[PDB]
Amino acid sequence: MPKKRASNGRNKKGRGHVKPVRCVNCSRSVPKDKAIKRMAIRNIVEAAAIRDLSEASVYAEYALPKTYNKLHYCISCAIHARIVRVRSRTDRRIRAPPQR
Amino acid sequence: MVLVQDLLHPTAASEARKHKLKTLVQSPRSHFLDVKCPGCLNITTVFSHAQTAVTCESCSTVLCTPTGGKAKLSEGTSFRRK
Amino acid sequence: GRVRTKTVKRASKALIEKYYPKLTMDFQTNKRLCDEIATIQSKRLRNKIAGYTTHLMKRIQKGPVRGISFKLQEEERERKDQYVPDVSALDLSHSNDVLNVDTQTAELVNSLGLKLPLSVSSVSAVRDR
Amino acid sequence: MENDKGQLVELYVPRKCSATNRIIKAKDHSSVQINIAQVDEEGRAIPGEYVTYALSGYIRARGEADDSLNRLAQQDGLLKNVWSYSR
Amino acid sequence: SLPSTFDLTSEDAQLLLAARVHLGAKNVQVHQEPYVYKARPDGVNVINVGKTWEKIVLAARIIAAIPNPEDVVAISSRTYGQRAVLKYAAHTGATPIAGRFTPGSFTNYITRSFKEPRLVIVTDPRSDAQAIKESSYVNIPVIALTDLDSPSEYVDVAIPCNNRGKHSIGLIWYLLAREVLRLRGALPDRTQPWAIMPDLYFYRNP
Amino acid sequence: MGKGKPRGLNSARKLRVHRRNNRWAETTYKKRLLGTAFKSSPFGGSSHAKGIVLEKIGIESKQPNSAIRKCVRVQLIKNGKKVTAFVPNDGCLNFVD
Amino acid sequence: TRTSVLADALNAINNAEKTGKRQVLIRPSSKVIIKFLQVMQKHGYIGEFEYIDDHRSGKIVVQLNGRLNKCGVISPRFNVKIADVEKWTANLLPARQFGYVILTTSAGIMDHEEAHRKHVSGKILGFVY
Amino acid sequence: GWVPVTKLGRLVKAGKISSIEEIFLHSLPVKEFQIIDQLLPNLKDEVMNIKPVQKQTRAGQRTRFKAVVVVGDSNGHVGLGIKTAKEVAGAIRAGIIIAKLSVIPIRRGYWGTNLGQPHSLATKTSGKCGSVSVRLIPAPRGSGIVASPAVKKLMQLAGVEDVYTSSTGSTRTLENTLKAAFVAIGNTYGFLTPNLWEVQALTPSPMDVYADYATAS
RNA sequence: GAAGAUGAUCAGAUACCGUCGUAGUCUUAACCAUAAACUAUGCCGACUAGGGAUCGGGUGGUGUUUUUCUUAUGACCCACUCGGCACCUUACGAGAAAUCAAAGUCUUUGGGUUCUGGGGGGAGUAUGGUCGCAAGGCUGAAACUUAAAGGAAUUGACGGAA
Ligand SMILES: [Mg+2]
Ligand SMILES: [Mg+2]
Ligand SMILES: [Mg+2]
Ligand SMILES: [Mg+2]
Ligand SMILES: [Mg+2]
Ligand SMILES: [Mg+2]
Ligand SMILES: [Mg+2]
Ligand SMILES: [Mg+2]
Ligand SMILES: [Mg+2]
Ligand SMILES: [Zn+2]
Ligand SMILES: [Zn+2]
Repeated sequence: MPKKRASNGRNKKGRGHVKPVRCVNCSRSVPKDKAIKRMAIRNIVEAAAIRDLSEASVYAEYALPKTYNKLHYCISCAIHARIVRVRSRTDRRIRAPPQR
Repeated sequence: MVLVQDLLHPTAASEARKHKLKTLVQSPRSHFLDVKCPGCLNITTVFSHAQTAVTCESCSTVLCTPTGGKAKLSEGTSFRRK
Repeated sequence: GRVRTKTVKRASKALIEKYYPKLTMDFQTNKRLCDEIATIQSKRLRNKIAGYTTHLMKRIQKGPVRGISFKLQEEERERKDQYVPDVSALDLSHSNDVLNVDTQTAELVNSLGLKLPLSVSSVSAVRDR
Repeated sequence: MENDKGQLVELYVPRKCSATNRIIKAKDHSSVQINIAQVDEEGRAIPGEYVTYALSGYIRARGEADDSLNRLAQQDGLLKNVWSYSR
Repeated sequence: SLPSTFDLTSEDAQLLLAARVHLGAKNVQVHQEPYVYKARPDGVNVINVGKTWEKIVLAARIIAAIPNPEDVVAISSRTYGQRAVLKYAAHTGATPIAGRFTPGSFTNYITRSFKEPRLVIVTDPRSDAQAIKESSYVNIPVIALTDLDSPSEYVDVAIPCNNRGKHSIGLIWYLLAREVLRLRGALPDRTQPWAIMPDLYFYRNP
Repeated sequence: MGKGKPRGLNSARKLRVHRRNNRWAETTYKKRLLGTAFKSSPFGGSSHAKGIVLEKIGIESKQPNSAIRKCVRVQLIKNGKKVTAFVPNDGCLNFVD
Repeated sequence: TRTSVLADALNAINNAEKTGKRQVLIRPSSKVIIKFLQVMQKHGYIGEFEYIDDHRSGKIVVQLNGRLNKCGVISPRFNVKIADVEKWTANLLPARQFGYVILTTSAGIMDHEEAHRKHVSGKILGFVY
Repeated sequence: GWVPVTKLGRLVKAGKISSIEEIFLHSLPVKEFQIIDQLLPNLKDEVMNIKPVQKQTRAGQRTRFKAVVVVGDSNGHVGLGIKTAKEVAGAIRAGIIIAKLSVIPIRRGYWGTNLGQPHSLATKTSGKCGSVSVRLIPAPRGSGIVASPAVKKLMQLAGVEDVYTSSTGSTRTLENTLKAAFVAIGNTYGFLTPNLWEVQALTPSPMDVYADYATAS
């Protein structure tokens, strides 16, 4: 079997063997490089519920803060649902952040 | 840089750019800055990369602090070149 | 799915290339012309071709198209190209003053020519991208 | 090459590139003959008289080819100020 | 060898400057190009003008040296210079290619637009690249209008010029045409701005 | 890359040693050396051997072609070992007895 | 370490030739190297070459003619017993006719033909075809 | 039924290009096939092998036939043509055509001493294709074509009378081997000798000179 | 959370899933000496093609800002400089090809060295050595067997992949 990638787990190059991180969904030990680190910056309130909250609330403007979860996914787990998105051989080379 | 460089005589700019080693002939670009202290009227032939707390000929004035490369000339001190 | 077929389209194009004049917008006339011209065995096919031709004509009447630029069209283009709306003046003369060239540019000029009209800019390199 | 007493054997005696010397092969599909017309006083490019240059294909592929051509021209006397000796 | 007559006319130089043929190139810069004349600071390179002129002259000479005129295949994909190319073609009878090049034009002897040049001319070897490649399959010289970030692979006689574009490419084309005319043609003199105009060329208002 | 082997002008003994070492990967060579033919190989590393027909045995063939291959269980005279010899052509086994 | 300086130089030259350079810069610049260069020049494989005096070891520049094809160096300086010379030539050189096998010997650093003429062989250095 | 496309073809038809030597000199492409025939009437076309070759399909397989053809004479020209088509004869024809198009000259040199006419290669030349390196070492006289059968045949076609080979890697990939051999042959003209140190004039091409006769009216 | 209990599911399932959970996991004193200890790329050396960045040094910029007035440190900007954990094209160099700026300068075969491999299995076994508290390690066969074992990719077919 040939190399699919040059990088593979990616960040580990000239880095012996790094420390690991546990996945969110599976709790599989994944190296913090072969990791898939999506950043969930959700607002603390639900989109439609925001209005309701406003109606309820005291004060003006309000905090209306955002919850911050840097989620780590065990590759396989990510592939089941998450940002992964199985590419073509030629399309794998592209590292640019998608959409946008 | 391609095919026909004609390598004996470069433009001096190129030489300046390249490493003090990686030209035609080895030749350093460190200089004997002839420093004068504010105190006594006497000239110290201070090599620009001192590696030492450079005192004067006798008086404890402190001329140059040896930074890793070229020395910072301590306080308002005056100097000639080479 | 009333997508007029490829062959028909091709035929229409050919017709247009051949006989741009003698293809007046309206349909029956166009059909007749087609009949006179090309050896269409069918009737329906012929009709389709005529329709396509008419459509093409209509399109032309609102400006030109790709794959349809035969003779008359070229002439129309060509004339315009020859006698452009521009140029009054030269143009690209020394209309306003005597050329806002850079310092470097000026130097180059000096190196090359002897006496040229110049207006030496400051050359602000400027911060950020 | 030269059998017995002259008698030049081996035809197809090849075009050798101006820049490299490198032999231009029979199927060197990339190699090129540039023809530069001979100049005369006040306009005039003298019909049917050239400085002909051959460029090998390797050079062209590299992109060191244009520069080489320029150099050649300079050497000949078809240019001034273009190709310097030192860079 | 040379006539020592054509030393770049002052007017011509001025025109070039106006065009900003020589304020192009930017930060980006190719190791195969010593047509620069001092780097203007922060995202700029200034192009040597005399050298460019010389190159143009050489190109013109080369063109002249081709005997059969309907032969010098001019090319342009990118929109700014197509018009210029067309104009050039009109001036000096040599079937051009504005817009799409068609692959298998110089190879592939069945194609409707099967040209067979003995001298190719290009604007942007970054874009028309394909054309250059095609030419390289079948032994043709290539003239091209290099910005200092454009590749010069399978390129000869690379006229240096600003390929930000707009005025500059067109101007260059015009100059080339003029040169060609001078070297065997109607125009017998380097002087006189003459009945033509640069502004016949250039990109048009859509 | 100098490519493994020492290219020195006085590196000859080492080279020889290396070659010798390698020789023990080559199978035929190994066989020749150790006397596998002389120690095993029913025959005594010989072309032929006379042997006594202990019994006629039909052996079922490998695969693709399916048949019984009329072999003989032979006991070699010189060593005393027991082997199985195929018997060629039509019949032949009858002749052998 | 920098082993066989000469060899390195030769390699560099070869590389240059492959590239299509017109000239080479060589660092160490030995006596042997110089001799080799001279031999090459004599044969007709090399233009000018010039020894820079880095007030030190040396530093050569060689003008390549575009004539060199390979400029090889055989590794340990094998001891050649006159008859073996032929064998060596067969091994290295294309054709009985042309090319050389630069070998040092009592008389000096010379090609194979020269050595034969002399009636004097020795240890090989390199070759040129 | 002649009629040429290609300026070169037109020129040939006219009768101002005498032999293929000129073409070789100006490395002119020969996309048309008939030109070669016109030039060289002595083309012996020999089919080397034909592999059947199968793409695999939802139902069955697509049998085609990779016919290898070698073309020559005894002057010092060879062509190698490979084509894979379904009709066998057609495929063969195509291969032949390809070979003709290719047809490439060979520098035939002297074993050792000039004496007679040359019928070995000049220098030790080699080629490569996949994992086949065909190395052709020049022989002495009468010593024959010491080669793999296909290789030998190719040599014969070329007009090389005596030569040594050293075909290494997987020679039984016959087509590949042939290709390698061809490459090696080509490399003969390309290997610079001291015979060709002397500078040549650079002649004007027929395409430049006879430019009015070439091209359509 | 190997062991073990235990709750479902299936023709069954001491298997997942599920719940719990000794040994450990973690540590401290001894060993052991093995790994997909993998960049599945030995080391040293040289040379060959562009590009930007990026870390650590170090030069030059009447550059900018800091502001305690000139500042002087600091921190950038830009150019070059040497340095390790990193893209695109053509490859003429390579390579079976994926690919490779080295896996290049190799039938145009030789810069300097160490180590390893020689169809697959039998077998990392048998045996002996040796090393260990052990588990195991290093070392390491043959008999016998067999026409393929592999690699890379191509088209298919297929997939509780998208
Ligand atoms: Mg896989
Ligand atoms: Mg494996
Ligand atoms: Mg490190
Ligand atoms: Mg590690
Ligand atoms: Mg069966
Ligand atoms: Mg559990
Ligand atoms: Mg249960
Ligand atoms: Mg084995
Ligand atoms: Mg596989
Ligand atoms: Zn997971
Ligand atoms: Zn004092």
